[PDB]
Amino acid sequence: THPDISVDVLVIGAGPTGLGAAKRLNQIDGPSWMIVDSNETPGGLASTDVTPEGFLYDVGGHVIFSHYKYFDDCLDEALPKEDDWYTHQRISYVRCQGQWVPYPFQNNISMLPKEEQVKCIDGMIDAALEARVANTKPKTFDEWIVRMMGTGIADLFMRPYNFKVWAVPTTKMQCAWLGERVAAPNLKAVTTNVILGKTAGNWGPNATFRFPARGGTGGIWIAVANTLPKEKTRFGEKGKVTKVNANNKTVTLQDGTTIGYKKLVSTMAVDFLAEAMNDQELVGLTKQLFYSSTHVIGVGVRGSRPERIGDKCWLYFPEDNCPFYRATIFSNYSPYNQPEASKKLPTMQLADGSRPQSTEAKEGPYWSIMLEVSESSMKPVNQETILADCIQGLVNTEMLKPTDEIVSTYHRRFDHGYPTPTLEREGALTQILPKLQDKDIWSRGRFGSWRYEVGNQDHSFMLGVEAVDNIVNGAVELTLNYPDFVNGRQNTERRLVDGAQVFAKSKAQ
Amino acid sequence: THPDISVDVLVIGAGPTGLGAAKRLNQIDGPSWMIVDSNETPGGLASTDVTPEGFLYDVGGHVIFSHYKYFDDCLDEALPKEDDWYTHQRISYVRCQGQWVPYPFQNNISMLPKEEQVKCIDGMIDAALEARVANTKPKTFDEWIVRMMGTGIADLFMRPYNFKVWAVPTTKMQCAWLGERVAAPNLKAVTTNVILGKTAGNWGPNATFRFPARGGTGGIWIAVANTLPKEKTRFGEKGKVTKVNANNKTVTLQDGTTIGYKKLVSTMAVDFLAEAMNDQELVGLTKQLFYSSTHVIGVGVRGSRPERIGDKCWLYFPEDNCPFYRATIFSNYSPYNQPEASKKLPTMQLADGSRPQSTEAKEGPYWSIMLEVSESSMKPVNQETILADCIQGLVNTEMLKPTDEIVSTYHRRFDHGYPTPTLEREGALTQILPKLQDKDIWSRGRFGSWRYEVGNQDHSFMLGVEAVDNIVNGAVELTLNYPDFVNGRQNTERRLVDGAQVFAKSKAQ
Amino acid sequence: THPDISVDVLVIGAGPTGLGAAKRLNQIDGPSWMIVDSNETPGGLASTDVTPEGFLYDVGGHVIFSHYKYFDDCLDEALPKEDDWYTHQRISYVRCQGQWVPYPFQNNISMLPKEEQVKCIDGMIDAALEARVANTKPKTFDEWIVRMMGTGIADLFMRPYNFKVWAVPTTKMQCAWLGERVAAPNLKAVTTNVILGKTAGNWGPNATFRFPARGGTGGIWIAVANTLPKEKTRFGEKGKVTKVNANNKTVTLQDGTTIGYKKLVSTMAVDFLAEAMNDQELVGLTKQLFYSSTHVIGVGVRGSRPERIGDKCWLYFPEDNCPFYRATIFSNYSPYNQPEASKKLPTMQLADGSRPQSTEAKEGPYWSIMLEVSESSMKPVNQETILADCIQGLVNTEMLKPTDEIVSTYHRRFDHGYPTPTLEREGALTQILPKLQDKDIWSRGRFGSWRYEVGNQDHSFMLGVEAVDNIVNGAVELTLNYPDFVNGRQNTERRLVDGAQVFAKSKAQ
Amino acid sequence: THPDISVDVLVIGAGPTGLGAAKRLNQIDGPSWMIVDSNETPGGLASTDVTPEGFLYDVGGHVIFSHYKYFDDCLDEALPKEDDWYTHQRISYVRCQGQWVPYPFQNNISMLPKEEQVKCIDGMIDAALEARVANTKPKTFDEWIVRMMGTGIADLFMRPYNFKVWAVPTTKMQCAWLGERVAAPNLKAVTTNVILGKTAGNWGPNATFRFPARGGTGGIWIAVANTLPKEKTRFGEKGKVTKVNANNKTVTLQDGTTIGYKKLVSTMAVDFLAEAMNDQELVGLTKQLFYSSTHVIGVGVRGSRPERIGDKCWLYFPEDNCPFYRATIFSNYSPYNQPEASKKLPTMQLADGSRPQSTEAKEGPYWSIMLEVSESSMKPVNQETILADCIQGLVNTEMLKPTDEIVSTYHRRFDHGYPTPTLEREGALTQILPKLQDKDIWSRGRFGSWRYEVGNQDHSFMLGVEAVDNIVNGAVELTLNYPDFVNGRQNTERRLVDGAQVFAKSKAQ
Ligand SMILES: [Cl-]
Ligand SMILES: [Cl-]
Ligand SMILES: [Cl-]
Ligand SMILES: [Cl-]
Repeated sequence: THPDISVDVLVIGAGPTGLGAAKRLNQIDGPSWMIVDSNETPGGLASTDVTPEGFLYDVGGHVIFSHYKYFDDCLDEALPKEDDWYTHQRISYVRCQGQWVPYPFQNNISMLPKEEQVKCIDGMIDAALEARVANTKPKTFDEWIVRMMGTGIADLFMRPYNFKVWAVPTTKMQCAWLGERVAAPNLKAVTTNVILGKTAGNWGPNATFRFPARGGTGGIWIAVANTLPKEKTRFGEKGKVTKVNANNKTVTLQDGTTIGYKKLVSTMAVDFLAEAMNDQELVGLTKQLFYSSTHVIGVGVRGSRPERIGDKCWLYFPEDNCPFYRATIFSNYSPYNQPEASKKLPTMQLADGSRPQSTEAKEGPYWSIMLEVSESSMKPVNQETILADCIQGLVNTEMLKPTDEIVSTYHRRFDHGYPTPTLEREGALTQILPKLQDKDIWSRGRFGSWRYEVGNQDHSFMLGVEAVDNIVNGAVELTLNYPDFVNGRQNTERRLVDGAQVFAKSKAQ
Repeated sequence: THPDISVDVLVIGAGPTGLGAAKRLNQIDGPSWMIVDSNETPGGLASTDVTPEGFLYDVGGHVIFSHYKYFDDCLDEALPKEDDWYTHQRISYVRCQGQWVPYPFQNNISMLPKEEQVKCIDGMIDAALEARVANTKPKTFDEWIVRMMGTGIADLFMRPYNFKVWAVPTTKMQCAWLGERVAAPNLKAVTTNVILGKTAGNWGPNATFRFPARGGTGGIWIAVANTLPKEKTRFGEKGKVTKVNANNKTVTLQDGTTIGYKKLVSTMAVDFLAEAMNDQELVGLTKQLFYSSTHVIGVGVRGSRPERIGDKCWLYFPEDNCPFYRATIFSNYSPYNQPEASKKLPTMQLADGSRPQSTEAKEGPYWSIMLEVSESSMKPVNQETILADCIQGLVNTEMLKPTDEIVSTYHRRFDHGYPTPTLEREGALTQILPKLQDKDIWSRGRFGSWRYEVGNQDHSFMLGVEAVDNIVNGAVELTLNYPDFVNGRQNTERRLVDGAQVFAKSKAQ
Repeated sequence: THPDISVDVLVIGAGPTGLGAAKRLNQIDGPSWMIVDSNETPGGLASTDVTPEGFLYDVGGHVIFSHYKYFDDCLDEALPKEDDWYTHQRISYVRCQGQWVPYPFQNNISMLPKEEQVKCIDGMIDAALEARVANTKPKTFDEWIVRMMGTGIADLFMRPYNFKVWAVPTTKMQCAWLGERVAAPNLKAVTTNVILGKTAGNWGPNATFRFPARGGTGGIWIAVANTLPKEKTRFGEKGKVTKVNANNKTVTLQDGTTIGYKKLVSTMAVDFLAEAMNDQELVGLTKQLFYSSTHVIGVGVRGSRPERIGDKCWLYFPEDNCPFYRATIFSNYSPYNQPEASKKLPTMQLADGSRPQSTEAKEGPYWSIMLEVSESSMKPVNQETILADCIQGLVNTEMLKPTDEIVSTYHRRFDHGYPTPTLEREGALTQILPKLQDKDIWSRGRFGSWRYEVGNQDHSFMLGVEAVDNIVNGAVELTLNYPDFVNGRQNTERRLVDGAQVFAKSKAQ
Repeated sequence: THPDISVDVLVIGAGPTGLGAAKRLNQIDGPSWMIVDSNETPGGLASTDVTPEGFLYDVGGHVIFSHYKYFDDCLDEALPKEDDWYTHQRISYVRCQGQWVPYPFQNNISMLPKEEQVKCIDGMIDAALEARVANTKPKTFDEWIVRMMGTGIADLFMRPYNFKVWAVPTTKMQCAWLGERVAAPNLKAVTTNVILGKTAGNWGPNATFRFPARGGTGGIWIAVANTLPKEKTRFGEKGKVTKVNANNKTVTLQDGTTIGYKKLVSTMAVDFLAEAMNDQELVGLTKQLFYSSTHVIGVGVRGSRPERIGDKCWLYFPEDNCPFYRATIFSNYSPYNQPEASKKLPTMQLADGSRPQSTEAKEGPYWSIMLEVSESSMKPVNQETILADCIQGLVNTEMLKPTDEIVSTYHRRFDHGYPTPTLEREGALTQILPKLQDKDIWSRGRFGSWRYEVGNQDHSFMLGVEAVDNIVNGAVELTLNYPDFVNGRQNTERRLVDGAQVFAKSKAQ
């Protein structure tokens, strides 16, 4: 008894990873393939939401910066017109003691009060002298910090902030992931800037970036999926996978439709995957992994963009006068993230939480803020108060004046938000992934392969591409196994049009 | 006016590199392609010669050990029968003061005289204490040695030997190439073995290897080429390339035949390539590169294999009592490298270089030795005395008794022998290679891309494979740009039968 | 009501320290003075005992080596004849696994079995690499060892031996005292000797020494005291101090005699001193100090000196096959330490502990051995079995053959044997000593000032001298406060005849 | 034929050293003794001069701070009245780029311009990282500096200043003398003060000091000598030593008087001593020593003490806009160093070097400045222009306004000023001193024993004391042989009234 549908390569999930697989499969045009997703709209965590008032809110204000030329080719193909994109310079600060400290914090001590300046440069002189002599290697995130930064910067910013975002103490996670995330402060450069009162905030791959004019990031993946053959897609309740039988290589959908495959590329959360396989063993293994939930909070406000805010992009909040670890001036990314000035909206409340003087609709214009709050078994949150708490914090930090008029509110909780790089991670992955591989299953993605080091949109897209390239042309999966390798180079070899296609075209003629 | 022949991808040279290109082109079966070589017999430097007496002699006694599963697949395909191959354990020693010191030398100080033992462990204690504190990096080969080994091992073996083989002083070459060539001695392990009088010679990828039963290594590449479509090859005076016009992408052969190409894979020496292009600039660049010539000397001798020699494979000779830097007991690799016992041969001379007592042709059996002597502008040799000199050295080292009967002699000089890893190398390559790339020319191979780190047979084969995989499927050329990456891992992803081929068969059916 | 006797400077105790005080007082001939001791025979711990059979036994076989020229002057004065002294070369070994390892142990690894050789040179390479980089300081004896020697030499000899002698673990004592006691092994020198199989045993101030012909060391201090004016001494039950009243500066003897003083030099144990003062506070302070008791065991044996023993002086026994930590071939120091060959003595028992064949007395000659066994609250001993145990150990170590005839036995327990350099020591001394100083009381000596670093006979003698020189001419007490200073130099300034005397005798005439 | 005079101990020179010898000789009252000097007024380099206008000028503005309680006793005895002494807090600065940098310079980088601040903290971070790893020792003064300070502070202040004072480059002197002279900057403390803009100038034994009310320092040694028995002194042309016959221990004075001695204490310059002995050998040895001459310049000026100067004591001048290396506000030490306000004096010239408008005698009050200029064969000076040059420099540094009225000028050149701690010094001393010792000659003092480390007034006094204490009571000469020992402790043992005298007094009664 055959299955209803049979293909060479089946792709579960239409996030950036699944779509990466589809794109290369479609470019190659060899093996038969199909892609499914439980949602009518492709995009996954990189999709966009909208309030009844007309305010767009991503899942933490995503920003596009690419390590791969192939990733660029697909974006250019889906959104080829100049006015589809905005190019921005990164403006980021850290809130510490009534001060905006330029990112990255550890490179701009010259912007702290004199007292803290002293405590930071002292712990940093200590660390520099020991690091001159050490020959072992840091084993925890906390160790890495102390050795690279000093106990001063650690107690002032690093320790408190990272718990506020990762939802676990720095002592409980590894330090092999931060190659391109955490800057390592140079003693000379930092004290030279303290003496001269200068800043240095060009560090990182974030320095410059771009953002889609309309639809947010979610609009990118809708455009990208539109380049695929409709008949090879299956999005919605009709494409929801509820069972995976690795032994006879068949998938069962929600409606009972069965699909047979030779190779499986699964981009759903690995822990859900194991559950869908009824594989008691893999379940016991996945439960050894750790993740944190993400609360996204959106606030629409009336008025021209205050100068107290200016051209700021995103901001970190280590202190405990607010529940969120970051805030984004979303309205700065594109004028289409919020209604036009001519649209009339009523005031729901003032920043201080009281009612408005007038229950009528008035003109704008408007600007928008979005916040993020982390949660775990080590850091619970109260959903029915988190929204109000976030607004209070906006006042306590002077983001909003108590009299500022709030026009729109937004709150959503994403269960799987961050793949936590705990100490136990690699212990579980080096078992889980190979075991799945032996069943011809390539589990890839942010929660497919569970590796933050390489868990951005471009990374995920390429995890899908390379998985397919591995199944078809026997390419090595560099992104999955060698983060530091891909992240440290310009990946310019693989293109949306390779020689294989050019030589096929010149043949057909 | 069109060219006589036109193909998508043209491959110049049928050495291991050229044949690697052909093999993957043929496996993919997409773009049109052709391969040419100036010699009727494919194999290049990995080919075999024969004396009128029936003695086989490689080009320095080559040995097969593979980093790539794909390389294995092709070898298994060409020589699929068990009795086509012999598997050997590496037996190698170094001649120092009437002693056979187990390879690698620096790990077996426990086998030197007491006096030298002391001078070696002293310089090695010094180096170990400084290396505990250094934070810079060695810039020359000589520095690397002193830092990793000590001044004792350097003056006793490293310095004198390396000049004897590389044909230039250690102070004039870099140290980025030796990752898998030069062992780094551990202080504890070495002194622990000096106290206990033990050996340690398992180090390196040479430990175990295999060798073809018939035809030497040259037989492998003849078998491999036989798997290609004859009509797509052109070997002999008819396939010799005498002109390359990069501007209009045409090659001109010896007979005047012209070939047009879209992509060019050239495996000939890069300096000859530049000359064939009449590109004055590239010529001036190539001349900045450095290489050494190789003299191969073969000696056939009568008698059962002496016990003074036993199951020895190859031997290094640092001292100055002989001109050669290495010697191979070729007759140990396969019984088919020399005549059978029943064959009758006359004696040409005795080891001491005097006439034999009998000129009459007698039976055997026989064994065989081959030697290597390096040459450069920094180390000239006398061709008309080198043969005699080599034999004398065989006596001075007690390899041959002065009365041993010599049945066959062999001598040949290969101009391009070693690609010298000088200090100036990367300065020239980072210009030459990219400039050729801009003309759609992939120059690859031992003297195609000129990188010893990755200049073995398997390496070369894969430089050709990956070049093609780059032109067609946009794969990254890992071997060419990341020697330490490929050399440190098991490259098991790329096979002779990939999914693209598996799927295409199940589709035809 | 005046005291029966009144002097400027009173000296309690006629040990080497007390006698040092007396000697300088007598040389200066200024202030009035008197010296008392509870024993008819002066000498203290440096006195000698005798068995009814005619065997001399010191208190652990003392050996004379001087840091001070002044100490030499007094010895030359008391024993001026060439034949009063024997000069010896130090012959010392350590018993480890059926081997005699030349002193010092850590400098002669070349004399251990091959297996232990490896374990010792490994821990020593580790230590040498860390010591290259450390910048802190060792805080315990155990730390000092590990850092200077390695964990190999520590577990094999250092740790077990030191507990066997000090009667407390190495982890519970400081490391400021070992400057001239514990050798610091040089990595180069030690491995150079392991390769060549050489020894190095010239280290220390013990290398060469002398020993008195008659009476043992006790004979020296009897001769020295004989140079003092009899009327200023008071030795015996008549000189025993039973009460010290610091407030009104009076001492009360056993017979009720009272002595008044201006300055007091007390050489008795500081803890007994505090008790004699009825000073509740000082008592509580002294009890914070730590000491170990010493068991001295003497064995006289018949026969010419075996060659298994030869010219050996003293030997250390780290292993647990015997209770003693050291043994001395006392009969080697002087022919007068035991009876002459012509003396007839009966056999008491054989080494194996069995009855003798005959009771009748027979000639000699004889040789002698003395042993030392430590005791503390951390290491109890059984007095009524220790003698037998010691003999058994002499058999287990092959010092005596089970059939060797024992002629004389000796056993005595000295309560205050070693001033233990615990971690708490300096904490108590820096309080006790100054508090006594404020009452014009100079407490000096092995148990007077309780500092092993400077607790040899010459040290003690000079503690007395310098105390008097401090009271009279305001000299600094270098020996008491700066052990490393005096021990590292040739103290040649102070003589038995200073300019004062030579200038006063040229005055009279 | 006997000498005219005979004593046990003869002391040549009545400087602080000679007088120290006399004082202890007189206190002991044993051996006979006598002290001679070529000058009617005792004091040596520690004496005071006076201008016809009534201005006192020392030999570089001397300042009293004591390491020895014995030194205090003698000063208290000679000047026992409270109002004989003034107690001062040290106020010292360094002139660098129109800035007064608090002493010590290296500890107050926080007071330099921003540009120099950076160059100093950079070289200091380098040095701190290397010093973390070094295990050798600095061999030259220059090395010591670079290692302890950095190349920044070295080029800015250390190198140029030290040549200006020592009269030789820093590369030509040793670094064993600076223990209590040159501060070693702590990286943390210095950057902590740069961030906070604080100062730290409590370092050194100079922090607090005292100064005699009248007569300058010269008044101290006149008072001290007045405590000696006149008949045992011989000061003036009658006490000038012109010949020393070590062989028959006799000294010949200027008038022909001969003195016989048993022990000789010579405080004159060791090179002059050798000359007076006619000892060709010692002469050749002394000439291997190095010294620099000192020019003292005194300037008296009219007016109330400007505020531009305030309570400043002494100031260093590294820059090249003036010839002097230091300046002292002598009028701040005591109101008796210059005339009273009521005294009338004519103006000799204005600071700018031009005539005054008035050849007229007017009132005061007045203040005083004295300068020091070094000279050697490596740094010549022009005597007939140095006075003018010094005044010009006072203007260029803004010490004096060009219009300031000069009332008194003073200039004198002292040939032997500084005992240069060259590299060759200890090579010569370890020969010269012992050779003299073998002739019963204690050569002590600034130029007697030639050791700057211990060349202050208190040091010199004690060199004399200890020399006598050595000759008489056999005390060790700690000061002469162990600078770091005496300088690092409180020498409280030796008093002007020792027990020998207390006991001798209670006996006479
Ligand atoms: Cl690949
Ligand atoms: Cl074969
Ligand atoms: Cl690739
Ligand atoms: Cl002394």
